Amino acid sequence: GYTSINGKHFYFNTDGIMQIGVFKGPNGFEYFAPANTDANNIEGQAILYQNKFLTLNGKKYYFGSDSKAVTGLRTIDGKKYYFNTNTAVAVTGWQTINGKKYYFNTNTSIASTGYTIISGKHFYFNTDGIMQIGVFKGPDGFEYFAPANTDANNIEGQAIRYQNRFLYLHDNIYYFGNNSKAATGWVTIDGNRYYFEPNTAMGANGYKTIDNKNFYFRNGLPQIGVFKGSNGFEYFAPANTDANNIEGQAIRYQNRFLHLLGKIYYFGNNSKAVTGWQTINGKVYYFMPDTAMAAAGGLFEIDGVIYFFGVDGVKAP
Repeated sequence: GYTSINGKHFYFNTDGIMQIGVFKGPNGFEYFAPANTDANNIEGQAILYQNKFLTLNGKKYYFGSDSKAVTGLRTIDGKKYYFNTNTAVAVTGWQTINGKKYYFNTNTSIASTGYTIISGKHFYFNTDGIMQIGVFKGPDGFEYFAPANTDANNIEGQAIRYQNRFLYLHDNIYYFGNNSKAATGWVTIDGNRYYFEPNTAMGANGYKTIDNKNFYFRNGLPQIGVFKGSNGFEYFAPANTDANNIEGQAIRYQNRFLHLLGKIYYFGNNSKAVTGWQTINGKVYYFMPDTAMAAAGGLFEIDGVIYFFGVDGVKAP
């Protein structure tokens, strides 16, 4: 093979016959440049191919900074290239590399990415080209790209007909319609108005504001209780409670109590629930920092010292 004899570059095949072109070595594939090419080089010698682009009667490859034959998955000038990593020809198509199933276009040798329809089956890939298991956006909506053998069992990475049922994956919550596609926005599913991230079908969790109105969701659904906000603790009430709001819609609620489901709170003028020791009506209350829920029903340890409260939360001294 790459056997230098008398200060040259002698390459021989399996039976040992001279070779002409670009052949493999301890450094890599090098061009046996004719005479002359660089610094008066001999015939069939390899020396310098510094930072250019090579072609050999059909095959091609890109060269990098170190003058040596660079190979692998690349992204030069915003352009991705993948020429045979350890050979002169080309390797594309599915390639399970270290657990990750990458795919490479058989035409342009570029790591196909995003919602791509391969062989009549549309998979999904991130910007790194890695196979992204999960629920991602398509021209027709969000398709669940499930593991191997699922719905009328399939292959790992192929969307499946996932109809009229919720997806838990895992903390993430979704819901698919009849069209097998995920739901987005405000969706009454079995009587219950949900809301799904238009950007990721993610059933919304946490504090939210939509069309000038605040809601505190959890698992797609707006929640009913006193939860924290951008301005502190607000009451996210049922529909109709005040100014005919909708369920779990924060509401103006100033200077007054509310008994909500075996918990109790105080709201002030601003319409936020209070926190820490507080004397209302000449009755001492302590409402938890992180809950606003009054301490009641009994013994509570507060700042290292324990207090007994009544069912109504008033500290019995």
